[PDB]
Amino acid sequence: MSKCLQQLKRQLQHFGIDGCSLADGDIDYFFTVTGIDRGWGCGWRNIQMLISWLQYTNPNWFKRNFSSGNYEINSLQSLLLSAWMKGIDAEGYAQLGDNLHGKWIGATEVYSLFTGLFVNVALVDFDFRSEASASNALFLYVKKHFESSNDTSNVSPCYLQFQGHSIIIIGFCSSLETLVVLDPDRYQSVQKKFVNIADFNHCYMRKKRSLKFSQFQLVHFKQNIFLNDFSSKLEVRSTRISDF
Ligand code: NA
Repeated sequence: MSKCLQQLKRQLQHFGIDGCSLADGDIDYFFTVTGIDRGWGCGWRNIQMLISWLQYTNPNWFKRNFSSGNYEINSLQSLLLSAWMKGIDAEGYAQLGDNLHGKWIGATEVYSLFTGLFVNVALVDFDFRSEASASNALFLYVKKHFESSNDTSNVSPCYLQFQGHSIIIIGFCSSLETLVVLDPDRYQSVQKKFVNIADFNHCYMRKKRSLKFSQFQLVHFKQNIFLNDFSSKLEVRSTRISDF
């Protein structure tokens, strides 16, 4: 689904869901297919969505990195290996020699790949004893991330990781205190007409009670989106938010 922020804004207005702040620019939706890349493709599909956001917001960066406009998963395997070979992620050598096809990837690989593309990546680690506290801190940070009063084009989507699954956060809904998300493992519940608000919510909204995890990893791009060199970003350094 191409340019899915324009249509999603219309659906939010149609269902009367107020208080939504979404990422700037636009984004394409990428999804896994059951019996093909379902169960390991989610992280790769989420990287594809983040690439599409960069594509809409800086075409020059996109032309420079994807000369044929091709960022299929095979292109991403080259970029991930390239980042490891350039010294990004101190522990990246531990995955040299693996098959990159079929490989589950996480926030560290998301950081490594985009850092190798000279993208300025922020990584936030939510690590709590209390499950309620973890979602409280996460939801507040994400809510503040998407809040913007001035006309900007640098509010990026977020990659959210929990328990091996990952999704893209494209906004926050303050009337419901829910994440607005693009989940690559829920293609079956998108490719049809939404008539009831309940089906829309199950697809695009994540309440705190739907994310009963005590650990989250969050990746997004910074206000200064692009780097001149990643020599200072070789080590994966996250900011840790915790109650212990
Ligand atoms: Na803005």
